[PDB]
Amino acid sequence: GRVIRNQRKGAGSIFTSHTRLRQGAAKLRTLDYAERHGYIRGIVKQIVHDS
Amino acid sequence: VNVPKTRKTYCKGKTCRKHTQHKVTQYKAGKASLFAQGKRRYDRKQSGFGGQTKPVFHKKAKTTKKVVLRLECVKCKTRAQLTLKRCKHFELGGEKKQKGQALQF
Amino acid sequence: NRKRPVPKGATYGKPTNQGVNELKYQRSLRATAEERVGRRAANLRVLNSYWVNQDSTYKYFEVILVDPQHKAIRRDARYNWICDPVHKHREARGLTATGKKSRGINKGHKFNNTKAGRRKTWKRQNTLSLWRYRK
Amino acid sequence: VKELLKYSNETKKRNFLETVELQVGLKNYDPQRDKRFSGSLKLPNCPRPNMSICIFGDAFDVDRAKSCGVDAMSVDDLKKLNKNKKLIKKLSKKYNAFIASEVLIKQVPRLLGPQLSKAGKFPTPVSHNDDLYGKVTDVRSTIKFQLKKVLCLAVAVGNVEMEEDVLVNQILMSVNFFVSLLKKNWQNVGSLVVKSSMGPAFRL
Amino acid sequence: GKSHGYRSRTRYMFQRDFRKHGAVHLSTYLKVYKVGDIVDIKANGSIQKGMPHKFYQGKTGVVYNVTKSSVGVIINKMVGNRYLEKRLNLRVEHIKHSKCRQEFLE
RNA sequence: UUGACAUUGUGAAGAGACAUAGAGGGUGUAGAAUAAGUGGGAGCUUCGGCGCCAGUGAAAUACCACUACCUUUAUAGUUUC
RNA sequence: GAAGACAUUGUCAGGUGGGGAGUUUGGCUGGGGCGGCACAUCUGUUAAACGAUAACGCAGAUGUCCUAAGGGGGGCUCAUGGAGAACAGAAAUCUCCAGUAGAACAAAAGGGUAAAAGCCCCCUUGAUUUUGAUUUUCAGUGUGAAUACAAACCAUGAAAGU
RNA sequence: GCGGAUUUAGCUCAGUUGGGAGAGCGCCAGACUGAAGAUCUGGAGGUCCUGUGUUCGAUCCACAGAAUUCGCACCA
RNA sequence: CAAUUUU
Ligand SMILES: [Zn+2]
Repeated sequence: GRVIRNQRKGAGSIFTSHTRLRQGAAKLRTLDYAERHGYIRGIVKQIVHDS
Repeated sequence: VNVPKTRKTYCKGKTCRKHTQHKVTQYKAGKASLFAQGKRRYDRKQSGFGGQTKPVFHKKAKTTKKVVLRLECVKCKTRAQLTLKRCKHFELGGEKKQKGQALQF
Repeated sequence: NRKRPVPKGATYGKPTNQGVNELKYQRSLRATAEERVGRRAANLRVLNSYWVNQDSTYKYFEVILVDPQHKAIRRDARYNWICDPVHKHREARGLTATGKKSRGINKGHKFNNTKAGRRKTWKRQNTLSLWRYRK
Repeated sequence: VKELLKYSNETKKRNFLETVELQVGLKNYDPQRDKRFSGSLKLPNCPRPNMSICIFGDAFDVDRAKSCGVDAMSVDDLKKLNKNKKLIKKLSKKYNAFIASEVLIKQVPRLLGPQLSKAGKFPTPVSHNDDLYGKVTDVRSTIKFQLKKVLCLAVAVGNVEMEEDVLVNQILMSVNFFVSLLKKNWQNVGSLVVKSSMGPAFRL
Repeated sequence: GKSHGYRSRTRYMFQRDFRKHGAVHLSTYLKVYKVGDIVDIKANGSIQKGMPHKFYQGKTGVVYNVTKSSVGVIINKMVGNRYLEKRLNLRVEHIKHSKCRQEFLE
């Protein structure tokens, strides 16, 4: 028959995400010499709503 | 049906050419073959894609299949062919059809 | 092998050529290592190749190539014949021995349907040819 | 050729310490099975004996009973009837007359075990009365089929040399090489054992 | 299906001609049949061997062959738009001499 | 999805089978025995064991080149998971 | 940093696979399906006295059975019914007497058969071998079936012959 | 068509080296109490798949065959 | 530990 509804999600047609609000890589520190043999402490500046 | 043994028929040969005395067996047609000729013209053609060239056979109607008797001889160990009629229970041993006196009641 | 392209693998024909995953590319895989080396440098004439190494993914080859313009080859008449303009892109018309045997060219009692190319012997044997006096 | 030089007739006459002679049992492995199709009959030819001491224990209606002193010595005619339950067991291989196709239920019935009258499970009787009956030193020791393995072909005594033993094991092994065909397992060619009762030998 | 056998519609064609249910009467087997004379076919129900088909009933022809206990006749038969010679082997019980053409002789 | 082969190298542990010096299981009545084996039948044995003799059992006995799957099993040898 | 000769990659081999691909989905017929098979055959009848002759006309049948229920030879006569015998009876067995088939012959219905082609006893394996001709459907193509033969060898009979 | 599996008391279950017929329920009897109703013992159990053959000794083995079977294989 | 009726 025709292609099926859960097979048209596999090509980025209109089924992609919505991206101009999602405002950052939500990923933590790239491991370094400091995070293995001591510490390096930082402050927070603000918290924001995600998208 | 009942068929008795030893069936002294007209042998042919080239040693006697008259009635010398045989013994009877039926047979089986054996394995089909590998490395024959007509089979080599089947697995040359069914190779590859496509598949199933030559017709298979589904619609069957025969009950029995015309049982046949090998008449194998004694004097020179030749044999011969014979074909009586078709038979859906072919009793080959002894079991002499006697005068049935009582009929099992 | 090669995989005929056929979107999602449905060749839309009769089943005699229906499959896709073991069709095997009737010209030689040493000969495919020149069109993707001739296009890298189109200004040089492919002489010949030879096998060198073979892992499980990459049949390595070399290809000997000659500058047809470097005038030590235009002079010095032992190899000036490749400067001739019939031999331009000498591979894809099937001329090196990589491709000679892919075309299958020798003579004998074996190679009836190919000894000048398998399209001439096709063409000369089934063109009806009629004389003006009807023989 | 598997017995040509030795191990039957040359290095057997070096270890003997019995003054009396020796009667050679045989060891060999012929595989046939419970499939009662290919039994081990057709006892072979008989050219030469193997030191008979047994004295045969039957009665005779033979045409040769007028002159039954040539090579045998047992002359009692058939009309002994009621003298066989327990008295004589000096009888393992015997002869018989052709009359005993008729009466032989009578001297069987309770003496079933120790083989003191013949029956259906070991019939001898022979009508060939010149070769087997005129050479009575021929002890007809059987190669009769038991359900696994009876290989009992003998050769000679401890006084018989090599030239006399050119014929003895070579054609009398006709049992295991005429019955043995496409049905047969092991030993289309053999794995022999050659010694009677006293000393060592070689199991190739 | 449609039944057209070999003895088809021969209910009354082969009966024993009532009040003559018996064996053959022996003035039948003594006269001889040399080739070159007219004979005709009247069927014989008591015997079975050598019997012709029901069409050759009352039809007549000449004898071309004599055998151990049978003779052979030729018969013209309409089939479409030609006639055929037909060859048929009848045992001697079916066949008599007809009195048509020895009037022509006498 | 599951096998084999190749890419694919360098060292050890053991397991089961093929494989071999081989060890050794057994229902009455009688034999002698209270019995699975295979046979010629007489002696070899410091013994006189049965003497092959009858003694009686399912085929003898003592005895052997070993005739039972020669399993119950430790061992050198193949391949081996 | 992990993972390390296993995954991965390539070739071959089974399994899974309407996710796809290609293709069919009988014929007769008082419309078509459905019911039946009248599609291959056989008996009688419809059939108008050579033959041929139709309907989803009529009443039925077959896709098997048989070493004897084949072959031969020899002895006997059946269905019934009447007269009589102890248990014996509507139904047992034994005589006598009438008895053209009114009985039996593998299987549908016709035809046929009486010192038999039926019912019993004896002897066997012609239910063999080589190849041709002929008949009915028939275009006078073929399959199937049958018929008279020729040459061999057998069986049976005492023999003619089968 | 190949390769393996089953066939019993009447229904339902099962052991037998190959030197014995294995348990319950329908039916019938008896007992135990004051009568029932459960409970107890005994009686009525067999072409024992149908055979054939084997070894000293077949309800059980070897080979063959009829009802059911599960996988596998399909060129008239 | 089995156990329930009895005009
Ligand atoms: Zn012959």
